[PDB]
Amino acid sequence: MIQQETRLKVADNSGAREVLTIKVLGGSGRKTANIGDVIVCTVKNATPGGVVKKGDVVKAVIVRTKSGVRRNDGSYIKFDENACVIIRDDKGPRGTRIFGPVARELREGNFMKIVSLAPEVL
Amino acid sequence: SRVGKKIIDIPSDVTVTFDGNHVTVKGPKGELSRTLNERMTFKQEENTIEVVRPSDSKEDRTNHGTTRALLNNMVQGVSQGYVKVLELVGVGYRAQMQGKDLILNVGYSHPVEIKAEENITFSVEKNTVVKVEGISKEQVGALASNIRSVRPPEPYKGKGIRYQGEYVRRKEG
Amino acid sequence: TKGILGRKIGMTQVFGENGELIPVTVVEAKENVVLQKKTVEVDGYNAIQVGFEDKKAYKKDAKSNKYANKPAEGHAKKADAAPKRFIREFRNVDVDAYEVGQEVSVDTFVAGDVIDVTGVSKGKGFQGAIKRHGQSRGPMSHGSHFHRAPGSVGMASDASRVFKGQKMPGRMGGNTVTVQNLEVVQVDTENKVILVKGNVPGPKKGLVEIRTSIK
Amino acid sequence: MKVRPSVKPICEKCKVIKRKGKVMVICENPKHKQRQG
RNA sequence: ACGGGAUAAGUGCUGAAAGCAUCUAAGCAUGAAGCCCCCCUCAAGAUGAGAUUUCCCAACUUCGGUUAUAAGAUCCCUCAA
RNA sequence: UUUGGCACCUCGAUGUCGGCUCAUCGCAUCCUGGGGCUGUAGUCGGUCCCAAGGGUUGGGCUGUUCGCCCAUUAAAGCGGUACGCGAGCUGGGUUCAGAACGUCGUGAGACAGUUCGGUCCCUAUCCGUCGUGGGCGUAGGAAAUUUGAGAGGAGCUGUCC
RNA sequence: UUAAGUGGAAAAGGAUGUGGCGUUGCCCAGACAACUAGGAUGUUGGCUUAGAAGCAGCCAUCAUUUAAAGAGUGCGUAAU
Repeated sequence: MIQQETRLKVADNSGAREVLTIKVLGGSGRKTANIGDVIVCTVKNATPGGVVKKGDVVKAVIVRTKSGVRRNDGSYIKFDENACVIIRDDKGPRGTRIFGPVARELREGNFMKIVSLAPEVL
Repeated sequence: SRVGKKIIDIPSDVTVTFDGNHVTVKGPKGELSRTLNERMTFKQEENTIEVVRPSDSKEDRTNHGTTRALLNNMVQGVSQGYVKVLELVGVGYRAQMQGKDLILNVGYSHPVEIKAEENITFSVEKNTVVKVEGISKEQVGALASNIRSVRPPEPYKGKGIRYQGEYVRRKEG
Repeated sequence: TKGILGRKIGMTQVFGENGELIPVTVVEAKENVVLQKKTVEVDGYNAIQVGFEDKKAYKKDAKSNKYANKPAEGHAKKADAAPKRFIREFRNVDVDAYEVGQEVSVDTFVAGDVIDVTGVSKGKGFQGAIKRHGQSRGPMSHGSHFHRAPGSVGMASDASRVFKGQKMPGRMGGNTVTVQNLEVVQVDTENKVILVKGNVPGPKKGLVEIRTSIK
Repeated sequence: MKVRPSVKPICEKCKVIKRKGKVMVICENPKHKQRQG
């Protein structure tokens, strides 16, 4: 349940560490995003070196939220922190590695490259 | 009105049954039932329907020519009928018969169906040229316009359903 | 076609095909009978009339609604029925497929039927404009003395009055509401219950009317 | 269709009629097709 | 995101006046989230007084009217969906 | 919908700008365009009909109606409605007593040029404006079981496969 | 003798309005008829202008075929 102004840790190696969300893409008035949605965000904390630099305006996909999803069989999955992954506007990542587990519903938005690179999809 | 003064209007082999405000006209292909008017009068001499107008007003001078052309059209369509012809200019633009109805394929996701009506007969000559035959001029004109309004002619290539003698302003864009 | 009356019992859930979870309202539709046919030649509209839950026979000097009065007894005497607690009329059925006195049974609905469900909603009492309508509150700090009131209610010297239908506080609650396009999940002939996917209006043990959906 | 308070024949084949209480002009080219309003 | 009617701008067909042509004057078609018909309350307060089970009779009694006596309601009492 | 006139009430008082909350008389319309015609290839442009049927965003920046960028979205009027709404709310603006700077003034002081500080009342009645009851009715006694005229009200929009 | 709800709201241009006389001037060799039957020509002759032979724009703007027709009324036209 990610809205404007929240901070998400970045779960890849593109050089960002922290990101602040600016908009939730979608419709007019869409307030909150969750696992699988694409946000546009600023980098507030970068890693020295690295492709993406501080002050950049990127878009990301949300993997991992703290208030996670309900699935169709009435089971749920929650995580312990909100994380994201910076993407390349063709749903490819900008980094090359993904750290941490990642929800299964990323396959429904065709983020196959993210789902492959991750240590186990949950 | 020279039209209302062309009020000979001779049936060839057709009966003309006045019934007051309404006329029946029966020939080879009869059953033409029209309520014409009240202001105009008419008469049958021997084999000649004459229509008279009263009072020489403007409105009567309209309705003279109208009722005359209506009657002439009725008995002439009872005798010989009317036929309207149109043609398909397109690539893969084809139509054919489906019993009594017509089926066209003009580049949609679906073929268009034209359900035939009474007193109306289609004929697909070379799967590009269609003729409609009927006994009333209004019916063939209306159903010609209805089938040609499915695909009007194009400005650039002229593709569509056009009439047989219809000029199309071909533009070069 | 196909209506029936029930008491809403409560809500549970059921696991469907390939393990999909389905939330479910169980509705007990026990002992319906056709009390009357109304016709276009006697009443001017075709309908049937169903009573639902049977109550006790008329008893001299009884105070409550547990016992029928004489008119209710005489009405349920024309069909060979006991007096019933609730009676409603159904207009969507075909009146020729029914017989006065016959039982309307739960298995007239099959699983997969899409239904409309009518009930009277819960009931909440005098509520204000934040809960009753969707109105938004004033600031809760910065000196505000405006928290849960409605705003202005009109303009000024033009229209020196308040327009009808203005969304003020008042009594919130029990109106009749139907939901459309719910569906039957399973029908249980032995317990005489229907399972409806979804939730239906009204409190527990309150009357519901099920009809076959139109759209 | 040009809709203007001053309808005038432009080409010599444009002609002026009245349909449904309005003044129109009809040429054979559809650029000279006008209506008073 | 009903699907029916009637329609706007428009497209037509037939068709004269205006002895031709022309969507129009008479006719006939078509034509839009707009206009009118399948959710909800009142709904004889629609002070003009809509439609579908029981009960009804005095002892007199200008059967008015009095006690009555009659049909179902209430007061009161235990409550809550 | 900035000026002219006033003076045509109000010096026995008609509360001033923004903002919030709530609308809506209700109209030359941004979106959908719903449709359509062309000095309309799709994409545009332009016009017509239709519409206020329905929709018509969150932030950074001010002193205020003025603006300006960021990021979205199918899209970001018209104001009479007392520049709609303070007996519904705020008091940032302006302006009351303090104080200071520039400037003008011999001076007391002024400007409106800046600047920091600064009290906004009311139990709702003749009345007009949402919800919920008692009775004048009531025409067989009376009582338990349903009209559908409309007084009617609810308008509900749209994007990607 | 009228026909906007003018009644019960004037306006600049644009079309066809009740007509109407004061008109004025057009034809049984047949009034506007429409009908459709003739469409020309040495002759673009000339400067011939992107040729253009109704049409860069200046005519040089002459006999016709026929009861009748233009160095072609004109529709046009890259020209036909």
